[PDB]
Amino acid sequence: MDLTNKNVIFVAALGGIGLDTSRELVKRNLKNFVILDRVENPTALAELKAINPKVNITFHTYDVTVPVAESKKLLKKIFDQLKTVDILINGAGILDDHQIERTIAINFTGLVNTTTAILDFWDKRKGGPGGIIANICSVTGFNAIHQVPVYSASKAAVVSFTNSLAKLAPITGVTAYSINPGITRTPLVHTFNSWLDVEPRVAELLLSHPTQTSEQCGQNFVKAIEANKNGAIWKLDLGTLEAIEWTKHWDSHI
Amino acid sequence: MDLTNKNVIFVAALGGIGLDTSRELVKRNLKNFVILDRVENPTALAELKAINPKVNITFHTYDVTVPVAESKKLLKKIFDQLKTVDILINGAGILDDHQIERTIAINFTGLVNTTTAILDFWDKRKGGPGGIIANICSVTGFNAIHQVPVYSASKAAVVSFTNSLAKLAPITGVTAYSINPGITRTPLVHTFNSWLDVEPRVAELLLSHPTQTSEQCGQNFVKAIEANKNGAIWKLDLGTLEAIEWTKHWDSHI
Ligand SMILES: NC(=O)c1ccc[n+]([C@@H]2O[C@H](COP(=O)([O-])OP(=O)(O)OC[C@H]3O[C@@H](n4cnc5c(N)ncnc54)[C@H](O)[C@@H]3O)[C@@H](O)[C@H]2O)c1
Ligand SMILES: NC(=O)c1ccc[n+]([C@@H]2O[C@H](COP(=O)([O-])OP(=O)(O)OC[C@H]3O[C@@H](n4cnc5c(N)ncnc54)[C@H](O)[C@@H]3O)[C@@H](O)[C@H]2O)c1
Repeated sequence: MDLTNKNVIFVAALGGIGLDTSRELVKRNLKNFVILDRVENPTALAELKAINPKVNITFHTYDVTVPVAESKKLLKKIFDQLKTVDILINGAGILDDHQIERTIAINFTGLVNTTTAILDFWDKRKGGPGGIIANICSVTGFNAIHQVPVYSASKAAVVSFTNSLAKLAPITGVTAYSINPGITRTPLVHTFNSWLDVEPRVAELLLSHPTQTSEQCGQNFVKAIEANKNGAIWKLDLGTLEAIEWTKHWDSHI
Repeated sequence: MDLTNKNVIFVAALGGIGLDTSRELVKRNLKNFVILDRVENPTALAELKAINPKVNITFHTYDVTVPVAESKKLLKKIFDQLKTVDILINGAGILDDHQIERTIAINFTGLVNTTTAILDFWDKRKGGPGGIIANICSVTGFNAIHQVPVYSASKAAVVSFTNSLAKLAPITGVTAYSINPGITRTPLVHTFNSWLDVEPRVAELLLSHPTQTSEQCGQNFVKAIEANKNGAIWKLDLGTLEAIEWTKHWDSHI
């Protein structure tokens, strides 16, 4: 994927990983960069515009917990305006195992719903051109942080969902791959709640081991986008980019 | 685990796999078998009761999508009657990828919430006796049926959650293991809805490959319960019982 002249929608572009990925994206000479996030951040918008005045950057308020119809309404308008969209990045996430329902709603259900919505405009069975989805999952979807079992389980769900999307690409025209950061220094991880307070010290302990910065993560994220490998399961950990091989424990044979 | 004289709560005990498992459980001379299901099944309830009239079988209507506090109220009623509960089996599930929110609510969120509720009675940090949780997940949580990506993702989530519960046993006193059936001739797999109708004939296709009987599955289910291995990931496929080894792609170090 040569990002030159492409149109990208990024859900949750303005958080820690999001914004460092966005900084790198706009260095690539996109035609349109459409940010969908819960709250507007004018400072970050100014920053992106200063990095590359050539990119047309637009913002829309978007909360992934809205019903699928509301996502369809917003996406319909963006597709109308732009005519085409090349890539959707689903980046929304929270880390708070005191918020069981909301963790699941944001990290799993919301991602599934934005995906379901955009298929209205991309699905080749409806006359669309197909497209590409990059889902921000997590290494915790491979192997949990067991002190945040709900968070980790929500990420295991979206790892699986993404794998399935990629296997459905011949039918829908929509390829997909997962972006799975290891521990990355952002507001997500500095202080957070463990399930039933099993480990009050969970952030302190987690951060006592090697990590990466959001800049490193963002750099490797855009490299993964540029590789453009349907079904890839990218690990972005300790400043490197690696594709992992999913174990075949079982096969449906369909 | 010697089931003799034990007290078991089984959520979703009278459906396809649940009922054969239930038949095998009550042959083992439980003291109490408490069934919590959304729908009454008098015929099924009568058969079970007749197998071993000595066993006390109690049914309570239970919807796993209710809030945690409602689950706690029901569990308090059961604990007040029984005083102790040895095993909780979480078996609720639907398969219908036209019902995205409800799939996630039943298959993932509800299992998490029933678990969260029973921890109030078992958590050793509050003076509880600990306990055992058997979660009915699915081989699809290892490798999806990609034509039902939402179902499969919900199952990946509960495989992960169960792994994490087991790792938390030192803290809570609550051991756990997953039971992961392969394709089993039962009715969930009768005619079902694929995500965005990518494959109208998933059931027909699944059954065009070797499968197992629900009798076979129930027999192996009870063997797994008797093995009582914290952190086991049991595959119940093609008539066998096998513990699988989870791939270590990443480690939190905590
Ligand atoms: N930081 C890490 O170590 C790490 C590791 C692996 C995966 N992740 C994932 O990366 C993604 C970004 O995390 P981050 O570390 O930058 O955290 P962050 O808190 O800085 O950013 C969270 C992002 O999600 C958005 N978001 C949250 N709730 C939303 C909602 N209801 N609707 C729309 N957007 C919403 C926020 O506005 C923000 O853009 C998340 O999916 C997170 O789970 C983080
Ligand atoms: N059948 C298979 O091939 C297969 C394979 C692997 C895993 N599973 C899992 O095994 C478990 C049982 O599957 P089955 O084949 O017996 O299907 P089934 O449809 O025959 O049984 C489903 C059970 O879940 C219960 N349930 C549904 N919604 C509920 C709710 N809201 N609250 C409480 N209970 C609810 C139903 O009452 C029923 O008892 C499910 O978790 C299923 O996902 C099935």
